[PDB]
Amino acid sequence: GHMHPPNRRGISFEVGAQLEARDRLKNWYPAHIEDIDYEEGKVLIHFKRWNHRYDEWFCWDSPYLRPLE
Repeated sequence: GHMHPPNRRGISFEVGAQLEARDRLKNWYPAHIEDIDYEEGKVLIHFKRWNHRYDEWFCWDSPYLRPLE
């Protein structure tokens, strides 16, 4: 019952792909897609250099994801 990833300009939904995301404190940082959950339509975000215990799942339609550019 996979759902289909959206088509978003400047974002590739692949493991290892780069983008920017806003953390819980509402700051944007560069990030990489660690995993993609086709089941629930989410992506595990790893912020560069962070301890991986701080990785966060984001709905892939999330406004708090955006391209590197």
